[PDB]
Amino acid sequence: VQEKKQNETA
Amino acid sequence: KAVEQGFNVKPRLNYNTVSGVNGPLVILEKVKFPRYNEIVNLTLPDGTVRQGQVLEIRGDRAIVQVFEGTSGIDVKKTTVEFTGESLRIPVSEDMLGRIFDGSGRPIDNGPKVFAEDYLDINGSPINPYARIYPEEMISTGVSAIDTMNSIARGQKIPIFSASGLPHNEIAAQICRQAGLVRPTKENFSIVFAAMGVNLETARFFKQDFEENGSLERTSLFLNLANDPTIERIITPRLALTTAEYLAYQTERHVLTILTDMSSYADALREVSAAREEVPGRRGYPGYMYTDLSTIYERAGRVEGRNGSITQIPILTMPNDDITHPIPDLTGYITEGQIFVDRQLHNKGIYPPINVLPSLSRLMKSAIGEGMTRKDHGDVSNQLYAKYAIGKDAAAMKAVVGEEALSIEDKLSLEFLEKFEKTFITQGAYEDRTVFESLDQAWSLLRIYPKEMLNRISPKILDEFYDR
Amino acid sequence: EQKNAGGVGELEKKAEAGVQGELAEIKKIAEKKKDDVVKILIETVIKPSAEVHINAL
Amino acid sequence: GNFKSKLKKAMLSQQITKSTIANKMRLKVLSAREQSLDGIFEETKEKLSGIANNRDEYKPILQSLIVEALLKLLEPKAIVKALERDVDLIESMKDDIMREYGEKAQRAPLEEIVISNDYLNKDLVSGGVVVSNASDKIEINNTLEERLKLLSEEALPAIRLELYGPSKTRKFFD
Amino acid sequence: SEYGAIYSVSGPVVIAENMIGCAMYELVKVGHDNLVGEVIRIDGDKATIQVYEETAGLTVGDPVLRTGKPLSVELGPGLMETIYDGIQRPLKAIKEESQSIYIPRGIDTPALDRTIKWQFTPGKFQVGDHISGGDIYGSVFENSLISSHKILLPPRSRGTITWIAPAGEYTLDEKILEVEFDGKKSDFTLYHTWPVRVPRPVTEKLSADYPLLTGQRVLDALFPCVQGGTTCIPGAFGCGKTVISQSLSKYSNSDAIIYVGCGERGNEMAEVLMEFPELYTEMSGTKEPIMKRTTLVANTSNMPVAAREASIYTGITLAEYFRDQGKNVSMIADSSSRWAEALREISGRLGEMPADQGFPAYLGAKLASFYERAGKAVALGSPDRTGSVSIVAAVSPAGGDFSDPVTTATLGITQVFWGLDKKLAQRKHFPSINTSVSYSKYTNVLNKFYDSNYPEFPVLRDRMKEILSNAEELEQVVQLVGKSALSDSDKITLDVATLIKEDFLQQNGYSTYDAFCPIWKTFDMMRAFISYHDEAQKAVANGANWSKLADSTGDVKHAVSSSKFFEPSRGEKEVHGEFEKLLSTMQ
Ligand SMILES: Nc1ncnc2c1ncn2[C@@H]1O[C@H](COP(=O)(O)OP(=O)(O)O)[C@@H](O)[C@H]1O
Ligand SMILES: [Mg+2]
Repeated sequence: VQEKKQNETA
Repeated sequence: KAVEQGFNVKPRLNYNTVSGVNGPLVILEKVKFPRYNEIVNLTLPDGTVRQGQVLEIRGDRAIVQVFEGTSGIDVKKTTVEFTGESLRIPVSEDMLGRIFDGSGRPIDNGPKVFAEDYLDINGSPINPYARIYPEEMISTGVSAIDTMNSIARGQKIPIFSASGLPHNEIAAQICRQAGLVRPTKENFSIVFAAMGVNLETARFFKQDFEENGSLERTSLFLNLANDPTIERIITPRLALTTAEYLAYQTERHVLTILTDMSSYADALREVSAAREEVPGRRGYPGYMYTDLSTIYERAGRVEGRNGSITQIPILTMPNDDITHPIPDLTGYITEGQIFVDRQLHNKGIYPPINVLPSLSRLMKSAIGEGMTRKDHGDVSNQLYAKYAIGKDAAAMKAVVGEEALSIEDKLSLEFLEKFEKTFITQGAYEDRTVFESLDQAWSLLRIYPKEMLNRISPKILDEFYDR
Repeated sequence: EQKNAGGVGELEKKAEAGVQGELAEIKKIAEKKKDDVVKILIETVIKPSAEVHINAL
Repeated sequence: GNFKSKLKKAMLSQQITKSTIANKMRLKVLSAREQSLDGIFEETKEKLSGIANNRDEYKPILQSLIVEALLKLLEPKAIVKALERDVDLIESMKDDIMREYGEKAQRAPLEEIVISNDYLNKDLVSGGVVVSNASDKIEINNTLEERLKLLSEEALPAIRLELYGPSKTRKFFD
Repeated sequence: SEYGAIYSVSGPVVIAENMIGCAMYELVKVGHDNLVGEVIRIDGDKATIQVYEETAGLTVGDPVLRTGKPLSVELGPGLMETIYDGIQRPLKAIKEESQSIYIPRGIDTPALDRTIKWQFTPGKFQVGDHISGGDIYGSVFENSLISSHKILLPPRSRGTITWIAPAGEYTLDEKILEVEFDGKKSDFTLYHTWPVRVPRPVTEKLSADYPLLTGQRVLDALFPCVQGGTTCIPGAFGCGKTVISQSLSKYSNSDAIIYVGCGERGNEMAEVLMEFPELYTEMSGTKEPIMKRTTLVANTSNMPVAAREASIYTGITLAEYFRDQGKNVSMIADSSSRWAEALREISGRLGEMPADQGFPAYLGAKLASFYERAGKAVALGSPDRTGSVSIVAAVSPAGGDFSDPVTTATLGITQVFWGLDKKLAQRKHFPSINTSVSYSKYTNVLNKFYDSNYPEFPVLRDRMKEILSNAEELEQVVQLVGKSALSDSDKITLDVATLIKEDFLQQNGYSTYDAFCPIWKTFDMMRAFISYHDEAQKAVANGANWSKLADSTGDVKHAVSSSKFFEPSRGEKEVHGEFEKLLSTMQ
């Protein structure tokens, strides 16, 4: 979840 | 009247701008003023129409969960029409005695509902000041519930069961035998929602409503295991908006059961995973307490309306784990739980209700002087004390044998055998009155000497211990 | 005791006759108020609500 | 025990037959009510067709429908699908539609209105238009048939009050 | 203009555009229903809002109106005996105005009744006198229990009383004081608003040294709390976190109770509204409904998740306001884990990186800031008064596991830990307090209190802790090898511990004799049980058979056990007959 958020929505 | 505002035509925008389809979710790209929680109609290339709920809006983008599934949807020829309202169910008192999809479509070969109103399926939280505290005990007929986990009319108490266990039979018996201990001067209406159940489960419930003449008083919302999964996220709210309309709008005392509420959690996790949200325990949505509390708390009584909603969700605990997120968050939201036990079931007992994990939050106030009987609380507490001691005497005898457990432990072993095999054991269609069940409890506590019934005060120990 | 099957077989055509009163009442109510219902339906269909979205300003 | 169980089954069969007869009678009443409502809507459809066939009385309605759809779209350029009967009537009123959209939207007048060569199915559509975004992606089906279809659901509770009056048990309205 | 536009809506989180010139934690009216929300983050012209109502139906482009003010609570007369909606609006008035059983979306109702005439009486200040924040410039009679509701100047106000109203009946909107500071005159009525997110100032924070005497023997004796302390009650979903909370609200020493139900049942806030009026307190000298001094902050679970955060702020701010009047308030926050879930649900919908179990990295800071608002303090302004705010926060660990992020953080912050045991709650052993893991860090300071009132109390408490621990370690052996393989001393220890658990620690909270247990009764019962243990240990130490002595002294054991049943009504020295009728009838 953290990787998806950081690397897609940041 | 208010209904007069219905004579208005509101054209709908049909978009045809689908840009993605992954699992339950369809993303549509160029919406004009997208509206949150709005219901939309997706027309597929095949021509069939499905319904979806806008789960999120961002500028011109909308994310829609399709209840009937996204199979057959493409980005080119699939159109989406925005209705502009949320999901509203048509409600008449003619709904009673009818069968519907999990989406609320009739499946009894009857006509659509001639609505008296279109009520939003999300309802509105009841004003805590408008709430009445439930105190009218319901004789379920089952001694394990009436005498030790007594349910009040308007209470929300699920049945924590597991698989291979008779939780459908227990719920059917409760619906069949439920009634007030002291009648006010009428039978419950029943609202039955089924989520992801077998065909034989639905058939069992439907034919047991047939047999007892309570089907004319019943609306069924049957989402079976062969029906769309996401449609289970609306089934319990369409059934609780129909139950609510009877309960307050028509002032009908109603008992509404959300069978397989545990299955609804799986659909909520599927949608949440499709949205790539931050998960809670076991991958379930972090907002599952707020989603299960918007279903469980739509029960109770209100000040000026002579109607109530008594809710009995049925919930199968995975691996019989009560610490699993579903039973855990239901326990923190509901006012008790009837715990159907697999050890008792394997042991031949019916109803296999283990009263120790079970609880009724509204029993304290539903039992006592002038409304059930004076010995009801003390007898219940003493029975819990003696059962908890008989189950630890039986563990010490399993490892050590009878020769090294005290006399009180032997008395507790005797108490445990007769409690489970004569008091908790009870045939189906056997309706015991809260008073017969208290007399049988007194017969089982006489096994012990007046001096070790230490959880009964001397006044009660005096009048009932010697009869 | 099996003879009661015929008794229930005769229960149909009895309520089928009792319900005809309400069916006739439905038809009478329809014939009475249908013209008015159609009138409001027509005036609503041809009445235009030609207004922009509230947020469109 | 077997005899008692089988007699219980016979009694339950009797009761279930009674319940099923009652349920079928109830559904018969409901279906009669539904058929009455359907007849009302069929008469309304016939009347709408009749009005749509009256050109002089139909022109203001058609203009209002087109302007309403354009106001919902709020697009600079639009396409209008209409019955081949009305293409000529719509062509004579494009300037009026553009000016009316401009004034009612408090915005610059509509830039351009195409009239689609794909005409509405005259068998099913009796009047009105379908107004579409310039790209043909977003559309609004402002037809008399679609308007009546929407009203048949929005106005159901009002029609039930008109026909059968208030319900005796609904004590609390909301 | 003040109107931004809704850009995105997701659950309770609304991102609005054109919101440049917006302050953090500023209230906003979202949509056409004017839903109340708070700007939680600002990013350029985009402001993220947590809406405190249901966001269903919110459209992109809907207006968002700045209010220029933070989430505030109205403080003044008319605050006790009332129940509020998470935010500071009143539920009874809401029902009376909407005439429905629901809470309308965006309904606006003044928090304090503005039609009730309050009997103001001015204090010790006159015209030309200097007034600063916290100064009691008058008092109104609120109810027979709260007979003098102090009227304090707002904490951040100052100046020379240009005018002070005379004694008489004034509504909340009528001007009561005029005060000139730098030539500018300001007007003060009977109430004032305070930001619920800013802690109320005090002159100095004192050291909590007086016990918070609940009615519970286990909580009073083994794990005591103090007035101004912080305690947490983690437990599973049926072990009595809410029954303990309500019993404390009923029988605690606190002069006022702020009962906050953050994401709980609406039948548990209804029972409090039904029983507290029927329950009375003689702390004022006469039986006055405990509800007269107890206010509520009902925000159930079906109610917006973002208002579970505004429910905890409102409660602690009310307790701080009433501590600023010289009162010893008790905020009972049931549950703190529902406010943490609301911040986990806002954070998740808000995009920033989740922590161990999806919670934000700032959950611990939020909890610490909340609990740092509790304490004993000297109130700002004169007359010189001292107050205290205790916090009793029920934590609801996911699955009953105390390793949870919220439970671990609270245990790090709070000083008392009343851990509940699910197994004990199933046997109906109530309170189901886990003596093995529960701790109280206030036992050291309370020494003074005990040295002044019950010198033997700490020693007896330590003895009972030792006996209970020994019996916990020993019952495990007996469960496998049998009781007959133990020493007579070990069997005495087991019997004593069982008696303690079943008669001293177990307290039926819904009876007449054990709904409340005063400290003198607790001390007497503790002495009786410890003396019985000493008598048995001596009888076996100098030579005796415990197996037969149990039969011989069966009635002495029965009397010690039945000490539980004495009615506290016959207060103090009539029950104290047990000093001889029990400690001299035997032992
Ligand atoms: N001290 C007590 N005395 C008697 N019954 C209690 C006590 N504490 C808890 N209970 C019982 O336990 C039930 C469930 O506990 P509850 O108060 O809801 O706490 P929680 O919120 O932790 O589940 C209560 O409804 C009540 O029947
Ligand atoms: Mg709780």
